[PDB]
Amino acid sequence: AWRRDIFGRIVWHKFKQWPIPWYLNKRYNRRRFFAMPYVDRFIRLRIEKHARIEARKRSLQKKKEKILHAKF
Amino acid sequence: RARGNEYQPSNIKRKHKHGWVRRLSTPAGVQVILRRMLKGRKSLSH
Amino acid sequence: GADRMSKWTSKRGPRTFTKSRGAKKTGIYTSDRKFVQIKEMVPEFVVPDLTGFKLKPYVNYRAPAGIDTPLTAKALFQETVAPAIEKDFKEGTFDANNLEKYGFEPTQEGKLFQLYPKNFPR
Amino acid sequence: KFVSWKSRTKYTVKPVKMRKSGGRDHTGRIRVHGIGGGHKQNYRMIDFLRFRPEKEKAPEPFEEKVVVVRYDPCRSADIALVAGGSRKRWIIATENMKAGDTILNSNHIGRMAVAAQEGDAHPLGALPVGTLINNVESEPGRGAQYIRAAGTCGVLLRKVNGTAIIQLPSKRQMQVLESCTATVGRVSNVNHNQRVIGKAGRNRWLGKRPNSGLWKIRPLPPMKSYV
Amino acid sequence: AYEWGVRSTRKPEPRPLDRVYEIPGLEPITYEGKKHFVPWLARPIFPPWERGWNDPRFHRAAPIHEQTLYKEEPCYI
Amino acid sequence: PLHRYPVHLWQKLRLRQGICARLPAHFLRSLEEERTPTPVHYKPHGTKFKINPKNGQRERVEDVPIPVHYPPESQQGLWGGEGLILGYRYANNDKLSKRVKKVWKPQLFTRELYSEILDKKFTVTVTMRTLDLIDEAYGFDFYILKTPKEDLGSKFGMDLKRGMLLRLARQDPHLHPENPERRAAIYDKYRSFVIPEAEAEWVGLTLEEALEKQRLLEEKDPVPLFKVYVEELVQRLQEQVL
RNA sequence: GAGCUACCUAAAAACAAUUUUAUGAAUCAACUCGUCUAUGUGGCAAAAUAGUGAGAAGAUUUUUAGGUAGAGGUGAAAAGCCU
RNA sequence: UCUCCAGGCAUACGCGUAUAACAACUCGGAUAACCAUUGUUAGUUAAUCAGAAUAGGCAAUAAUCACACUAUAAAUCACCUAUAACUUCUCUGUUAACCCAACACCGGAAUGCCUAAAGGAAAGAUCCAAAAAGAUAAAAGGAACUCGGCAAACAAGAACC
RNA sequence: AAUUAUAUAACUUAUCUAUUUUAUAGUAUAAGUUUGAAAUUUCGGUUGGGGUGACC
Ligand SMILES: [Mg+2]
Ligand SMILES: [Mg+2]
Ligand SMILES: [Mg+2]
Ligand SMILES: [Mg+2]
Ligand SMILES: [Mg+2]
Ligand SMILES: [Mg+2]
Ligand SMILES: [Mg+2]
Ligand SMILES: [Mg+2]
Ligand SMILES: [Mg+2]
Ligand SMILES: [Mg+2]
Ligand SMILES: [Mg+2]
Ligand SMILES: [Mg+2]
Ligand SMILES: [Mg+2]
Ligand SMILES: [Mg+2]
Ligand SMILES: [Mg+2]
Ligand SMILES: [Mg+2]
Ligand SMILES: [Mg+2]
Ligand SMILES: [Mg+2]
Ligand SMILES: [Mg+2]
Ligand SMILES: [Mg+2]
Ligand SMILES: [Mg+2]
Ligand SMILES: [Mg+2]
Ligand SMILES: [Mg+2]
Ligand SMILES: [Mg+2]
Repeated sequence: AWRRDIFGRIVWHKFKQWPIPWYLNKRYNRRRFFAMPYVDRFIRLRIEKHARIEARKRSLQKKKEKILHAKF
Repeated sequence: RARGNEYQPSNIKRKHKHGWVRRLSTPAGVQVILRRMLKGRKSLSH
Repeated sequence: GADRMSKWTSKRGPRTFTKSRGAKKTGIYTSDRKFVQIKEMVPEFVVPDLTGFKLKPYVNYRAPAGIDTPLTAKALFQETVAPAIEKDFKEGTFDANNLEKYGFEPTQEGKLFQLYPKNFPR
Repeated sequence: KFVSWKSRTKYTVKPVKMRKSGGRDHTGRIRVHGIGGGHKQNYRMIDFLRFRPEKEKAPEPFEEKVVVVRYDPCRSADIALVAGGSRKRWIIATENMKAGDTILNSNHIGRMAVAAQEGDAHPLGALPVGTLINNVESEPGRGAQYIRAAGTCGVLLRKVNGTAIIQLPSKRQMQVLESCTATVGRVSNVNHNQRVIGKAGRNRWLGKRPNSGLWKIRPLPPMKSYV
Repeated sequence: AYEWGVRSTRKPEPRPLDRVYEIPGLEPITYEGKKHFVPWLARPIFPPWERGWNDPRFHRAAPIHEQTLYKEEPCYI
Repeated sequence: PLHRYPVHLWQKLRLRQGICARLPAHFLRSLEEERTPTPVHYKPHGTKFKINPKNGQRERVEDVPIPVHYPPESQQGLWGGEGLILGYRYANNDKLSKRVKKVWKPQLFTRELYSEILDKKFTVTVTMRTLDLIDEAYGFDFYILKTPKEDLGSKFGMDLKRGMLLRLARQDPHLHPENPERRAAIYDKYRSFVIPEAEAEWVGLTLEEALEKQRLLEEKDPVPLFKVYVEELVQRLQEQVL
């Protein structure tokens, strides 16, 4: 299934085999598949961190094209 | 007495005081992990 | 002073600390501190008879490799199911209810080998 | 992470292992000073409702046989194992209890005064004025809560209507319903106060830590000048 | 009469049922379909689960009164 | 770099994409719209203009609502829009004194309230304001039905409204069975609030509840491609015969 | 952040020989502490060495795990201790 | 082979290949030899050593060679009734001159056995200065020293505020 | 020391309940009054060393 972990990310969760249903398994229930509100500020920071990386990569390509055309 | 030997290693203490399960037990500890993830730390916890 | 980057394994830590190296369990630890191996839980290697078999590890460099055509659901369906339905449609003895006649499986429950969820290893 | 050791629901005469506190709470902070260490002790579950008729039995006066008078680590007074029917239960022992004695536990409220034999439990209505009592209970059926320390005896000063005045060991007068149950006589270890600890180490055996080494009327304006 | 067993050590009382259940004719939306707990949805009520076969390692005994050899008259052993 | 959209528009963007977009149009209107609740803890300005006493000139005036804190416990009750006022005061009510933290707490009561449409008595934590509002509304059912989401200010209150609306929408015979005449009278009294059954289902649901509801509606096991190809084959074969 | 240190909780451990009114007694090891002197003073050591000394069945010492957190904790009060 | 010194071997906790052989002689050991260094290859083997079905009923009686005794601080599942199951060996630890002290640190570091059968080397070569440190010996005297018998002594006794 | 002080602890009036012929009792709150656990802020100038008196 597609689930949100406690860190605010979306990850594919692989199911495991158990002999009892999920609602009766105390070990499984202790696992959390939700994020509390204190994670939203970190969610934005990741998006902005990633956006900077993409901006630098696109800029560098444009700079590299300048060198090619100037050289050739 | 001579100082500098305040670290008395014990793996049980180390994992209980600074381990993965300890950090996720409280929201403040989870935020500690989030900060280290955003910095890019290779080691999030002991 | 501890090493944070190296992996946590059973060689490290006190004696009370133990963990597996990834081997599948072959039995159960019952009460009274007794291990009971289960014969069914122990994998059994199904090895064929290789007498008279003509295929060897390598192939002639003169053997032509074919055009790559990965198998698809449609390709499998045409080879196996299409001729039967087509023949039955011409004879007219076809109905929706009897798709099992041509090889459809309504459910995977009760099969030794279930396609989903998979219940057998490679 | 602190769980109280007082987690046993079923009454038994088997001694129970006690965990010490040190003066801490469930939070883990000191709340009372001077508590630490001491000798390891076992809890013997005392029964303070003397008139507890046995299971599947009528609520009528019954008798019990005194097996042994033991020493209690958890109390100043000494306890006595008393047996009756098929039941054994610890109780507080009076001044003169001995092994093999028989003690009565009565529900009957005597219209006339009942002869007072030390160790027997009667409703305060049954007792006559002036009889020393111990292990009194504020409310009928509550269970003894007062005068259960070593050597302490309370006098029954007065009875009017269905209420009696009990003079507590501190000389503080208390009133209760005459239906309340009291045990005749003073509690055992009448000489507990004469004990001499003698050395500092003996107190540390008893779980007592040493005291700290650390060492307000406001005049009214007319009197402020003349202070 | 003093009762043995301090309340703090007893099994905690069940949390109150969601008020949506009180309302008649309304089907609550719960996290049952998710297959995991979430703090902001209603808590499902599950019917008692039966394995459908007997597992010796997790056998559960019947109560005293349901035992075949239960007898009214006590026997002192 | 910069974000393409201002941060305040981010919530609207999410509602316009993904499973949120598939939610019913009427439900999204409730989410999208922002309406100010009726004043409770401050006096509104009667007019839009007043005369400034000092200079004697007509001055525009506005209503600035007091920020009110609604505890999570309030969602289990029917407070009449009341809440906790977290603020400051001036000791002795003079500007030149100390600024002191002050919290004004509502007076809460537990009361028994009877719903005719549900024919059930609920125990609710309530304020005197709610009781006054119920009196103005001529009954507990009218108060719940008339009051909007903003003024009601309770998840329990919104849950009660959905039950009443669904009960009216279906004309469910589960109300006072064996007394069809009494059932009709109650429904007639509240006939003004009837709405389509589909709309009543989504009344009062939070966004998370709506997404779970929508997920359940569209949840389906995948179709075996054996069936799909057979249907395609049969149609082609049937067409050829035509 | 209590793997140091302060105090506490749980589970454990150690104490030879010699005398004694039979023990917070005596003599004196192991062990714990740190009186006085010399050395050392970027040293072997960010508090040590070498002697000399104090206690050494107890309010003793020591081990493992747990607990109390800075507007705080702990303190046989040195305003001492909390890497 | 000789001369001399006198905490060794195990386990726990910790450490994480420092283990062993070969090859190297850059770096590391505060210098060489040789390797504790670099590279390559190897290694630690366990059913006994070590780690890792359910519901009821129920208990007065320390330990100390436990007997006699004395004591006070008052001190460790079982057994029974029913129910269920009706033959099993997989997994993990195991090397070392090692750990905490920035160091190959005169430091810190728990338990069992033992006290040399185990484990080790104070001197790279030479010289015999001053000053400085440590040890021993002292004619006659014996606190005249010094703030003070500090330190030392073939002394280590007495007494009082 | 000046300013505060729903830390506690009392009270009074409302509010809300019951009862009551107006009385009692209570009290998820508000406004006061009394206590002060605490909080915040300050240490004018001339005056051998001070003490003191003084002075501006
Ligand atoms: Mg350090
Ligand atoms: Mg330690
Ligand atoms: Mg004092
Ligand atoms: Mg500790
Ligand atoms: Mg001895
Ligand atoms: Mg002694
Ligand atoms: Mg001595
Ligand atoms: Mg001495
Ligand atoms: Mg101390
Ligand atoms: Mg002092
Ligand atoms: Mg001082
Ligand atoms: Mg070599
Ligand atoms: Mg070198
Ligand atoms: Mg080597
Ligand atoms: Mg090497
Ligand atoms: Mg070895
Ligand atoms: Mg160092
Ligand atoms: Mg040797
Ligand atoms: Mg030399
Ligand atoms: Mg000499
Ligand atoms: Mg001489
Ligand atoms: Mg002289
Ligand atoms: Mg002189
Ligand atoms: Mg001297």
